[PDB]
Amino acid sequence: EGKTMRLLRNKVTDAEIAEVLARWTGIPVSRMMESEREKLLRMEQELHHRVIGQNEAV
Amino acid sequence: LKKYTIDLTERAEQGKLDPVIGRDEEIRRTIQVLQRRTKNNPVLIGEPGVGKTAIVEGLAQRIINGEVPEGLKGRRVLALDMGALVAGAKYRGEFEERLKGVLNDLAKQEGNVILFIDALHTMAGNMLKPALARGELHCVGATTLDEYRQYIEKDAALERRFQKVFVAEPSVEDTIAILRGLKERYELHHHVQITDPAIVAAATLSHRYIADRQLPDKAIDLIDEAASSIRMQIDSKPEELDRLDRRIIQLKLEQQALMKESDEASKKRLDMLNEELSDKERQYSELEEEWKAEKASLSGTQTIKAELEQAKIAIEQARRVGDLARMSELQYGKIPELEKQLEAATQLEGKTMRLLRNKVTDAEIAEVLARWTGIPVSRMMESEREKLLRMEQELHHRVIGQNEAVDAVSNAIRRSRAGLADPNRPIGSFLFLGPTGVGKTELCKALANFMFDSDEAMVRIDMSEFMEKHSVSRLVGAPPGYVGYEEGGYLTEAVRRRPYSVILLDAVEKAHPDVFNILLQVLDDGRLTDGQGRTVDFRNTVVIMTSNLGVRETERKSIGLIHQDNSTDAMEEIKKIFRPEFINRIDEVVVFHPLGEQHIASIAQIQLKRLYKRLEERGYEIHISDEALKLLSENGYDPVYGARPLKRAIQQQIENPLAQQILSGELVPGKVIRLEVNEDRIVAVQ
Repeated sequence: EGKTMRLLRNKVTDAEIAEVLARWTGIPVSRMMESEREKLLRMEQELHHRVIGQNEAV
Repeated sequence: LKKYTIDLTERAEQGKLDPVIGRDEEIRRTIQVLQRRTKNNPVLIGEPGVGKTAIVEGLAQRIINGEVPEGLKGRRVLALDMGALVAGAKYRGEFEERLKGVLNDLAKQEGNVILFIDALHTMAGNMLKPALARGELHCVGATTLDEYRQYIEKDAALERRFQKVFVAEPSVEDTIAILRGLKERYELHHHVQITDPAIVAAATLSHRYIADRQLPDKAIDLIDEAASSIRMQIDSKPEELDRLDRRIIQLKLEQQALMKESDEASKKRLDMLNEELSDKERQYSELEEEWKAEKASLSGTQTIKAELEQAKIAIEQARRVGDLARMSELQYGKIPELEKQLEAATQLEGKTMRLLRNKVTDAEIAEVLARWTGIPVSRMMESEREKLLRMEQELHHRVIGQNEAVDAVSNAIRRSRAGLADPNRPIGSFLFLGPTGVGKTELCKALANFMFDSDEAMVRIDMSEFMEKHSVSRLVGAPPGYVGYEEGGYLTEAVRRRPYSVILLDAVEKAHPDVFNILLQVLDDGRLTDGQGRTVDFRNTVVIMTSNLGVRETERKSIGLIHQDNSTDAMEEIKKIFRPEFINRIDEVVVFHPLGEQHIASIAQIQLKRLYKRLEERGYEIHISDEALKLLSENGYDPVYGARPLKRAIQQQIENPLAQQILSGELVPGKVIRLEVNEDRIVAVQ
């Protein structure tokens, strides 16, 4: 199974456990795989869409 | 009378009774109450566990030992058995058939029978009244304090009849006497022995610590559970026996692995395995032979235990019924022979018993108790004076800094626990000056963890906390008899976990002089009459009182300069603002200071120890320089609060950029980080 099991992996990891818990509690699961810094570096402007200005507040 | 009532002449005559010890006051009060012409149904205020049924067993030892007075002799006392009265009831209503038949024959008996109701509070209620009120019978009762208070006072003829007797739980040496009087049944029933300091330490320490359970009840739990532990583990085979048993069963299975062979010349090596098998079988046979030798000592002492209890029961029944030749026959004759070879049997266990230990000492009590409670046994092996003189060492294990606080506060605690103040005071009469966040809560956790054994033990009071005059009514909750029996007092919660407390009475000077008088009643008398009026013992409470008067000059006078200067010129302000009575109350004046330069570096690296472990789990190791942590320090050193924007400037100045640099991909894990030295904004470099 180390050689010919290309598609399926029968052994388990901790990332599956964190994904089942993330589907449970309703926390966003996409903090790791989805690009977090691409929207987190523009949190200022995403707030500027409705709360514009206030540089020290953000 | 017969089929559903039982004469206590033959129950006390049969001797179903445990031995009793010196129960004078309650039994003589029972006599004089039972000689009243009416209300001669005495009710004993108490709970079982003081031995009220055993006090009745001892009044039956004063009937059957003849020690009752002229009033209560000749009376033929028959006990009701409701557990016998349930017999013969199939269709609905035959228990009260046989119960009112008991009212028939105890109605015709007309005073001959005193009744004893085992568990009086079984005895319904409208139908127990007319027979006693006409006078058709004669009884005695017993019940719980709270059950009694909800029992007599309301109804007219019920408080006419049922009667109060003070029966209580004894002091130290009397429970010691009860365990001495019961080590007959303990030793001669439990295959154990009992010495005197086990009884004294049991009744004494059980008297002192647990104010919950009963005496000698919890000592009966100790002798009963632990004595059966000694009997049970004596029944077990010793330790070298089953060490060798595991080794011989592994060696026999390996010999079976050696006998089944395919290649002969490689697998016929097992000769040395066979001679080692023979040697270990010889040693195991000799050790289990020693176990049977101790079982031979226990065989002879077992049958002489049986004939021993038969012999002292024989001499006591010889005292009772009175055969002439049998009394002197046993007195000079059979029983001192069994005393002498009883001593030879104690030497038989004194020379045969090597592996198994027949005698019970305090160490097996420390086994059963050390697996009862779970508090560390070293804390009982600690004394007070040793953890007073060696307090600086373990205070310098966890907490860094505060030298004159540990030494001078340690002088106040050595004086306080030594008794060098007024013993009508609380424990620590302190006065602390300094800012917040330098370790006051950490000092409460450290002292709480050392002498109080908890990382959970502190409640703190700033004077703006103050839950009000109504709030003492809030911790009593509803008055008793209203809604809220589900919770009642949260006193039960915050005092469920901590009966003591370490309290951080912040800003004592900024409070009102009424808090100089309420807190004067705190420092004096070792107890405070609170806002409700009752008072609770502060003598088991360290009254740590902190303050924030002189912040800036204390934040300066920390490095290089002596700190007695800051203490004494602080007392130049304390003498003006206080009365000299408060200066008389506290022993010394301690002022906390923000730490020195290398110790500020210790503060910042300890606040970064969370980053060392949070990151060493994820795979990052910082080796932060003193200069990057120094830019954390002097970019954190705002003279407003002290070290409180220092965490704000560490986590905000580096760690939010370090979360952007670690979480963006600039810092690759598995590599050692050194927080380097660039421009004043700090950027981590791989």
